[PDB]
Amino acid sequence: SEIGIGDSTFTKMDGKLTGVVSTPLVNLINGQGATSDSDTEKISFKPGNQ
Amino acid sequence: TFLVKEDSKNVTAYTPFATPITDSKSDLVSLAQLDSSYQIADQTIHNTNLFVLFKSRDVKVKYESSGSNNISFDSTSQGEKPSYVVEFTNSTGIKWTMVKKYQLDVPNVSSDMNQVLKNLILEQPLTK
Repeated sequence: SEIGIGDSTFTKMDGKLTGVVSTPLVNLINGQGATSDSDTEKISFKPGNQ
Repeated sequence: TFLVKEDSKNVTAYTPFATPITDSKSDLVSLAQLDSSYQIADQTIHNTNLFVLFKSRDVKVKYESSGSNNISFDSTSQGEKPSYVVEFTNSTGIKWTMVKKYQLDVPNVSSDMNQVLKNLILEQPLTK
């Protein structure tokens, strides 16, 4: 492992793996697990009426 | 922003998109430190401040042909309710605060004026 020759670690995934949907923020297998993003939930625009 | 007279005492502010501003409905009669018998007669905007005329439904005035003080409020009948003009301003939304309060006292009567008044007669108002 010190020379860079080794075994890959494996994470089990339920169901049938077909692809991945990768954005500059997220990589979702089969496009599952899409969230609102907790950081920007407290930031919004002032409505035009007010 | 626009101002709207909701009733005889309250004023609500509205945005340029025709939406009301929340917690803007102000009772100007109360804010002007005037009792329930008072209602807003006229409003105007000068400088940036709101100028409001108030007049009571409980006002009672007297005319006595004798003396020096011929015209006066009927204090004895709980009608000593003179009119007032109040200047209001924004300390903020819209929060009104009283600047100046001016009372409208009864007219002064001269001996020369009182000689006419003594026998002055008036025709009942024209109606619809």
